[PDB]
Amino acid sequence: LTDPIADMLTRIRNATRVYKESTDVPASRFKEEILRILAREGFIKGYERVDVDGKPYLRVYLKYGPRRQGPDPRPEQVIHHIRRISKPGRRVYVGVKEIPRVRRGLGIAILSTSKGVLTDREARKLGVGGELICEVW
Amino acid sequence: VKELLEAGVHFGHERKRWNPKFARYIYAERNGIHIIDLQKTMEELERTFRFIEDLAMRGGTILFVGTKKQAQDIVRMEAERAGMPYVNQRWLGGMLTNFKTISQRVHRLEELEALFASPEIEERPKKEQVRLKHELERLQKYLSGFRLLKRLPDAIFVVDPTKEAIAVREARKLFIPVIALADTDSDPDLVDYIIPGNDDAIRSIQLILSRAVDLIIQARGGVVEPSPSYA
Amino acid sequence: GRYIGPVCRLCRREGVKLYLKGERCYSPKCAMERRPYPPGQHGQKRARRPSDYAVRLREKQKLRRIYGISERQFRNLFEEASKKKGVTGSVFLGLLESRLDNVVYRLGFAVSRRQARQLVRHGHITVNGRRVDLPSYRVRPGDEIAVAEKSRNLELIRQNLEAMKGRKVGPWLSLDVEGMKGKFLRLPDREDLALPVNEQLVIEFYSR
Amino acid sequence: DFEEKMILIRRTARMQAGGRRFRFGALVVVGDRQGRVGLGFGKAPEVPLAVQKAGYYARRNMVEVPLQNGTIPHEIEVEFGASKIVLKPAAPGTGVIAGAVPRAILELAGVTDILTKELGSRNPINIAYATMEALRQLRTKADVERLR
RNA sequence: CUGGUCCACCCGUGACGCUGAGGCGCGAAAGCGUGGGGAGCAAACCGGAUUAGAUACCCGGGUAGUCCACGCCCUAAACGAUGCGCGCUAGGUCUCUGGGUCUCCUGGGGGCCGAAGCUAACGCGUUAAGCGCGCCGCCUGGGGAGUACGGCCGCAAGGC
RNA sequence: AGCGCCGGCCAACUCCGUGCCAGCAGCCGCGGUAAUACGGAGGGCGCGAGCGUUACCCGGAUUCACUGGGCGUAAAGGGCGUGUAGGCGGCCUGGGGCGUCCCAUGUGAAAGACCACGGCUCAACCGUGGGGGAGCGUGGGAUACGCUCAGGCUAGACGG
Ligand code: SF4
Ligand SMILES: [Mg+2]
Ligand SMILES: [Mg+2]
Ligand SMILES: [Mg+2]
Ligand SMILES: [Mg+2]
Ligand SMILES: [Mg+2]
Ligand SMILES: [Mg+2]
Ligand SMILES: [Mg+2]
Ligand SMILES: [Mg+2]
Ligand SMILES: [Mg+2]
Ligand SMILES: [Mg+2]
Ligand SMILES: [Mg+2]
Ligand SMILES: [Mg+2]
Ligand SMILES: [Mg+2]
Ligand SMILES: [Mg+2]
Ligand SMILES: [Mg+2]
Ligand SMILES: [Mg+2]
Ligand SMILES: [Mg+2]
Ligand SMILES: [Mg+2]
Ligand SMILES: [Mg+2]
Ligand SMILES: [Mg+2]
Ligand SMILES: [Mg+2]
Ligand SMILES: [Mg+2]
Ligand SMILES: [Mg+2]
Ligand SMILES: [Mg+2]
Ligand SMILES: [Mg+2]
Ligand SMILES: [Mg+2]
Ligand SMILES: [Mg+2]
Ligand SMILES: [Mg+2]
Ligand SMILES: [Mg+2]
Ligand SMILES: [Mg+2]
Ligand SMILES: [Mg+2]
Ligand SMILES: [Mg+2]
Ligand SMILES: [Mg+2]
Ligand SMILES: [Mg+2]
Ligand SMILES: [Mg+2]
Ligand SMILES: [Mg+2]
Ligand SMILES: [Mg+2]
Ligand SMILES: [Mg+2]
Ligand SMILES: [Mg+2]
Ligand SMILES: [Mg+2]
Ligand SMILES: [Mg+2]
Ligand SMILES: [Mg+2]
Ligand SMILES: [Mg+2]
Ligand SMILES: [Mg+2]
Ligand SMILES: [Mg+2]
Ligand SMILES: [Mg+2]
Ligand SMILES: [Mg+2]
Ligand SMILES: [Mg+2]
Ligand SMILES: [Mg+2]
Ligand SMILES: [Mg+2]
Ligand SMILES: [Mg+2]
Ligand SMILES: [Mg+2]
Ligand SMILES: [Mg+2]
Ligand SMILES: [Mg+2]
Ligand SMILES: [Mg+2]
Ligand SMILES: [Mg+2]
Ligand SMILES: [Mg+2]
Ligand SMILES: [Mg+2]
Ligand SMILES: [Mg+2]
Ligand SMILES: [Mg+2]
Ligand SMILES: [Mg+2]
Ligand SMILES: [Mg+2]
Ligand SMILES: [Mg+2]
Ligand SMILES: [Mg+2]
Ligand SMILES: [Mg+2]
Ligand SMILES: [Mg+2]
Ligand SMILES: [Mg+2]
Ligand SMILES: [Mg+2]
Ligand SMILES: [Mg+2]
Ligand SMILES: [Mg+2]
Ligand SMILES: [Mg+2]
Ligand SMILES: [Mg+2]
Ligand SMILES: [Mg+2]
Ligand SMILES: [Mg+2]
Ligand SMILES: [Mg+2]
Repeated sequence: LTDPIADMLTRIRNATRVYKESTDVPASRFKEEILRILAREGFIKGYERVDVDGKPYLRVYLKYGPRRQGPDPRPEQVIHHIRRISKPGRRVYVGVKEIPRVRRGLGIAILSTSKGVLTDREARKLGVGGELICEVW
Repeated sequence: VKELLEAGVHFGHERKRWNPKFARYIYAERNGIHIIDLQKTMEELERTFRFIEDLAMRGGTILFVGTKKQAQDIVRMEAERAGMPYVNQRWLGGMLTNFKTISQRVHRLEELEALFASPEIEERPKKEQVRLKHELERLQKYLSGFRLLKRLPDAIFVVDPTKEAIAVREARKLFIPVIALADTDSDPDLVDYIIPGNDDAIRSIQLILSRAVDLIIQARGGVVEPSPSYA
Repeated sequence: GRYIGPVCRLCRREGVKLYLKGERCYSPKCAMERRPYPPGQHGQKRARRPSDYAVRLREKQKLRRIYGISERQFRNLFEEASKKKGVTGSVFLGLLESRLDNVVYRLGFAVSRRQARQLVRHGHITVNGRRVDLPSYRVRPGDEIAVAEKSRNLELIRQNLEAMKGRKVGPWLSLDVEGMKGKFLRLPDREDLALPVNEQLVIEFYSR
Repeated sequence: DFEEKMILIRRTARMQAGGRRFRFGALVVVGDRQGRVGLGFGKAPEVPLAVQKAGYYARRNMVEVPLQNGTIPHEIEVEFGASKIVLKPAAPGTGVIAGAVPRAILELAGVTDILTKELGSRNPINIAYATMEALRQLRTKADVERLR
């Protein structure tokens, strides 16, 4: 497996699209810190470190909207959109002045900085940049 | 109003001819058959009836649909009692989605009801008598429970959602909420108010539809005692 | 230079009176009053649906034709507005307004801007004292726009000064008859003018 | 009542022995210039009936666009088939910078300030629906906190 | 004599991995060299028909070749017109081959039908053409043209 | 006061003459006896000491696509392996701080451009002040991620 991060986000995107309550992703002290942001900002209900066949995972509790009126009652997503920015194929790094404004404020950019994993908003606050991990809304 | 030995009547059916969205409403699979968790059937009969109740005491119509041979007769019974419309026979296309045009055919039904209520001529040529009557029976044959419906129902009750997916579709296009009894050959998310039970046993169709009607009359003005069930 | 020809055909093509003459503009001898249909052989033929492009051309031309201004000069202002802070549509009208010859006609010294030019051009107008014969002088707030001393005694300006005694002048301007001098107070809010122009459609013309 | 614009009215044809036989198609947008738009495409044996039918469907299909000082809340990109529409928030002076098709929709919707771009197939019909579904996915600061 | 592969046991190693410009090998048929072999078949070729004509199709003949050894050629509708590896996203049914507590379940493979989703449509859909990461190859209007020139390969044909 | 245009793109329509001729033409296309498309005319549209043509650059062209495309059937998967360089790479702990990020400081000439103001009656042109920047040097800091070194692991891989 070549990108653990991209893998996680996709495990999520894929599940959210058939409306699973949760999904398991292989555990990591870096992936968690990202989940810590996904939950805090209310994209997920949250996560808990579980175990499958002796091996550490992160069970991720997914969140959606109301049932709907019309022929397609499938609720709206909370995570409509999540995608790698930086990648192993091309590391993407921004300085503070060039951190993007996701979706006109309504979305976030998680980034990894030397002050930990932050959002665009938070990064601007401590005034640091870093590897732009991804974008969510 | 609910009863608990529906076990004595229905507890679902069907082998792996299922739909996997129905997973949540299922206990285990026995006789090479999907067996429905009754305790879930319960949680639901309640929530459904609460919807059913609120609709009678506001005096809102309910469209009853079931045409598989099993639920065929028992809808003519149970719906007539609440005097609410039904289709027992063939489900004509566009009954909701094209109401005003479909219905323009009930005025023809009525028009024959008059024209045969005598006279307005019987010096109409012999075959013309015979001709028009045949038409009359025909309209009657499909439309007999439909005419009661003079406006789009505020809700609809279906026996087999799969079998009557057209119906569910037309309602859904209109925002007309759908209540239905439905076994494992069916798609759950497609129903607003749901009765996860056998839909092919005349036993089951009987319990579920009757208590529905009974709950209808009871919060409508009156109460009644037993109504016809074929042994 | 500027348009300098039959000026009634302008109004007729525009489907609206533009007050390009002065006096005869208010009479029933006005062209729009007699033939409110486009100049030339086919004016009475039933108009067919103007295209979008068509529409925005006319609204632009109309605004332009009002000021007697050349298409370049018009452009250069607009572009100026597009670079300048605020709502371009407002600022554009504002800058169109700050033209000497327009200011002069707005303060009533002339019956037509077309006459308000020849006045400025023939040096009968001045600003803050000093003479100005430039129909394009960009007038700022605070400016005293007066008739020339040696021109105060002239038949035509007299006749025209006599006509303003109590007719009220826009909120952005003050006027002192007898003193033959007016004053430029501020740039017009759009409401302060009510020209038959959806100025938005002008922006839309220049973004193609 | 509603304000109404005809975007596209086209003639099509089908073959038969003895000749081609025509039919007309009417793309119409309909709006209140204050946040409510509808798109309808309607066909009939003749031009006006088609326009009428079109306008009819339009009303039978609407969307509530969440204006904000005459601009949309956020950037939106939508693909409908091979057509793509780009919608981007613009400040007061900007105007509507767009081609006719998404122009007609955004203006009659009461959008007064936006930057747009058509990418991919610029077939009017497909660009039309693509602009609709685009608007229809717009979310407000509220809409979002409420969701999350 | 010898390669690949799958299963079960969960015993050993401790990221030893993926892809891969070049390079190297293998590469249907036809074809080529040297030597065999040659029943049937059969380019070329002779002849009979058919037909307006019939350098064809159909009929009677017939040499290379088709076969073997060794060395060349290196193409193809060499196709799933679908590069490889990994992870993730409903199921129904038919089947080959394992291991089970052998009703049934669990692997690895081959088909069909389909959830979501994709898609210009046609169609694809845990054997993805879905959702994603890595690396490679390739495209950028039709013709001229896979031609010319050059270079490299080849006995030639011809190949790149 | 001139010049281009008035079939569609594209704003501007009628009469005569001509008759697949003479001719127009940027693309699509006009002309074969009722041409808004040729030539003249009236009229109209557009600009105006200018108007138009030719040439060339960027744009429209997300049509080389970093932003921002693609390859079953539209152009596009190498005939298939093996593998060199390269590109890329699982979980946990530390050391270093190369990438990366932040602060300071030097440099980043003048003019030009951008915002303010002001001088030539305006402007063009010109003057005074202001705002910065990427990028490189220096000093100090951070250590999530990528790197590197070091020590562990077993879910990848390989072996029994
Ligand atoms: S008269 Fe005055 S208004 Fe009427 S046409 Fe001539 S200029 Fe225009
Ligand atoms: Mg990027
Ligand atoms: Mg059933
Ligand atoms: Mg000039
Ligand atoms: Mg408009
Ligand atoms: Mg501006
Ligand atoms: Mg006016
Ligand atoms: Mg006025
Ligand atoms: Mg421009
Ligand atoms: Mg909304
Ligand atoms: Mg499209
Ligand atoms: Mg696409
Ligand atoms: Mg804003
Ligand atoms: Mg096109
Ligand atoms: Mg072991
Ligand atoms: Mg390999
Ligand atoms: Mg190679
Ligand atoms: Mg070969
Ligand atoms: Mg051979
Ligand atoms: Mg051979
Ligand atoms: Mg040989
Ligand atoms: Mg022969
Ligand atoms: Mg012969
Ligand atoms: Mg022969
Ligand atoms: Mg032969
Ligand atoms: Mg033979
Ligand atoms: Mg022989
Ligand atoms: Mg030979
Ligand atoms: Mg030979
Ligand atoms: Mg094949
Ligand atoms: Mg294969
Ligand atoms: Mg090929
Ligand atoms: Mg490859
Ligand atoms: Mg690929
Ligand atoms: Mg098996
Ligand atoms: Mg076995
Ligand atoms: Mg195989
Ligand atoms: Mg299988
Ligand atoms: Mg096979
Ligand atoms: Mg299939
Ligand atoms: Mg589908
Ligand atoms: Mg399957
Ligand atoms: Mg495709
Ligand atoms: Mg070419
Ligand atoms: Mg060659
Ligand atoms: Mg060749
Ligand atoms: Mg050569
Ligand atoms: Mg090749
Ligand atoms: Mg021109
Ligand atoms: Mg033009
Ligand atoms: Mg026109
Ligand atoms: Mg001649
Ligand atoms: Mg003629
Ligand atoms: Mg022309
Ligand atoms: Mg002509
Ligand atoms: Mg453009
Ligand atoms: Mg480009
Ligand atoms: Mg170009
Ligand atoms: Mg790209
Ligand atoms: Mg392309
Ligand atoms: Mg091809
Ligand atoms: Mg291949
Ligand atoms: Mg090759
Ligand atoms: Mg290597
Ligand atoms: Mg490396
Ligand atoms: Mg690592
Ligand atoms: Mg380290
Ligand atoms: Mg460093
Ligand atoms: Mg610096
Ligand atoms: Mg400088
Ligand atoms: Mg000055
Ligand atoms: Mg300066
Ligand atoms: Mg700058
Ligand atoms: Mg460290
Ligand atoms: Mg190590
Ligand atoms: Mg392992």
